[PDB]
Amino acid sequence: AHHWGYGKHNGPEHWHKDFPIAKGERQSPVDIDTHTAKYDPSLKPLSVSYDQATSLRILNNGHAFNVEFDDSQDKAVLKGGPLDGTYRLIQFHFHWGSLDGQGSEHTVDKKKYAAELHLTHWNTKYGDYGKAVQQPDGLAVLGIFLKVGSAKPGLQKVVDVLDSIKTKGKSADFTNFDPRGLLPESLDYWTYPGSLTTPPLLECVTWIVLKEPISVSSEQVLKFRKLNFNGEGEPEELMVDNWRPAQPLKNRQIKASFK
Ligand SMILES: NS(=O)(=O)c1nc2ccccc2s1
Ligand SMILES: NS(=O)(=O)c1nc2ccccc2s1
Ligand SMILES: [Zn+2]
Repeated sequence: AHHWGYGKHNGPEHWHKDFPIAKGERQSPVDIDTHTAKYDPSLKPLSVSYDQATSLRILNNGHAFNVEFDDSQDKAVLKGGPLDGTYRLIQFHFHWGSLDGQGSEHTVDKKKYAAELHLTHWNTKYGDYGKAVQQPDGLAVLGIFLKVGSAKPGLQKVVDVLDSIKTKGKSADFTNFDPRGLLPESLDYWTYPGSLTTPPLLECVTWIVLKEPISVSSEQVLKFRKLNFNGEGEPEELMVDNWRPAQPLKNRQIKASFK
């Protein structure tokens, strides 16, 4: 069974042994070289339609925590931008560091942010998520950088429930959470074709990475770092540095929605 992680013996540099696509042609994350990314006037504004989002549950899955949504019909969806069709929000999660100077998966001119939020959506033309991940245009992940400064008010409900899901396999009710409270002001973005950043590392993602980071407080991110990778009663391994480093860009272009 799966025994990959972010530890000293099963981290990203080992993943290729069980998931050979780890060395593939469209792996994520990547460094976004802002001077090489080209403005594409053909890109549209993103349409983030989360007014009818139905959050359900929050789960510590042993590598991050997922806030899960009802994706049994079109409620919270992502459209426009580089996308054709409609992508349904299934979950969001974060990647973060042991200290503020690392944690993001994507980097910007080699800068690492303290954390990165991933809002994961699947293309409804494929009927279910499991079918969508088998397709090159199956998923759209909206990535948002976190820097440490002022608190993010809309994040606080998330951080206050974390004490109740400290260890792997724990979950809690998490209804009526509004993910619009996690967005920055601007929806300017970069986009490129990539992959899932944890196993199975499938090359099924259109990445949309917002240029504007959100600000969270030191106290908020410190609470992320109190989570555990381990299960209940097991030796404590703090859930920190659950990020994959930048992968080779290979034959890919990163496009900018903005001049
Ligand atoms: N999936 S993996 O990163 O290749 C992996 N690494 C390790 C290390 C020790 C025991 C089992 C596994 S499975
Ligand atoms: N970190 S991510 O690319 O957004 C992502 N990776 C995976 C892997 C397995 C299942 C869901 C997701 S969502
Ligand atoms: Zn992620």
